[PDB]
Amino acid sequence: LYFQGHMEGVRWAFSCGTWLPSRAEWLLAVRSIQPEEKERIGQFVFARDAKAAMAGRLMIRKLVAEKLNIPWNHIRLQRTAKGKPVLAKDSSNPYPNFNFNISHQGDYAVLAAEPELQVGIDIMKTSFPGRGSIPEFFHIMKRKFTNKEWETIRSFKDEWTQLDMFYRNWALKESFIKAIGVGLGFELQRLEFDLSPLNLDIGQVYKETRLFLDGEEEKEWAFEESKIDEHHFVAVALRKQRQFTILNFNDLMSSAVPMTPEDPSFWDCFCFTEEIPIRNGTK
Ligand SMILES: [Br-]
Ligand SMILES: [Br-]
Ligand SMILES: [Br-]
Ligand SMILES: [Br-]
Ligand SMILES: [Br-]
Ligand SMILES: [Br-]
Ligand SMILES: [Br-]
Ligand SMILES: [Br-]
Ligand SMILES: [Br-]
Repeated sequence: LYFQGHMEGVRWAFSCGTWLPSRAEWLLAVRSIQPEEKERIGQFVFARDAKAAMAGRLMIRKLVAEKLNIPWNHIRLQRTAKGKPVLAKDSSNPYPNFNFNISHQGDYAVLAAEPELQVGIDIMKTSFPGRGSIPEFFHIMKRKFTNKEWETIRSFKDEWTQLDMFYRNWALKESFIKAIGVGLGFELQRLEFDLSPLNLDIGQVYKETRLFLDGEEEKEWAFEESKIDEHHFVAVALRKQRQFTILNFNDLMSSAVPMTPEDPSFWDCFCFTEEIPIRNGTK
């Protein structure tokens, strides 16, 4: 009809864990986001958490700028009372059902967006418990997975593969929870995932896992599963192609423009994990 591209699904990842901006680059990223968002970033204690939060902010603005063609300096993002980032309804937007979601853990921040399908995303890093054993960890987490889920988790011989499968199952549940907006009080026991296939190759995307909610198959929901590296798993939930693209900082800054003057108090104000011994959690 018009001489115009059409938005498709977006699947982006950014390794904030390996991102080492110069001072100028960090302070420019800080200028390029909304003031109240910069304020949130300033609240973080550790550099790695600020970096991850920043990444998510830049990916969203990049998404909106480049896929909805809203000038960067005109993008108006907001948060639900529950805290979820959303695009202002006052549009410049031909996609009513446009939506996005973001997540971060370990070394990665990730974004999923869709023109029409409702979307949720969660990423998790497999790592050995900060305190206690793996069986002790499964016991703490026991109430959140069903009998069939646990049998599948424990079906493997080594506890690492079990821990890996556990994190996968947990990322699936969070992807759904984040898609529907229910948050913290939602009983995970109500979600039962049938994980297929049992083993995932790094980089590839799988779409065979099914969800049963309150004992009935949710046929209107699909789930895309990707191991982005050997230790990070991403689940994207979708209600009615898909490989993640890893971006760098230049990519995040492609449509960026400063919105606030440079603020040097956003330098030297964060802790770094190199100055502490990593213990009991990851801190
Ligand atoms: Br893209
Ligand atoms: Br922002
Ligand atoms: Br979000
Ligand atoms: Br998250
Ligand atoms: Br969310
Ligand atoms: Br692809
Ligand atoms: Br980078
Ligand atoms: Br300015
Ligand atoms: Br850090």
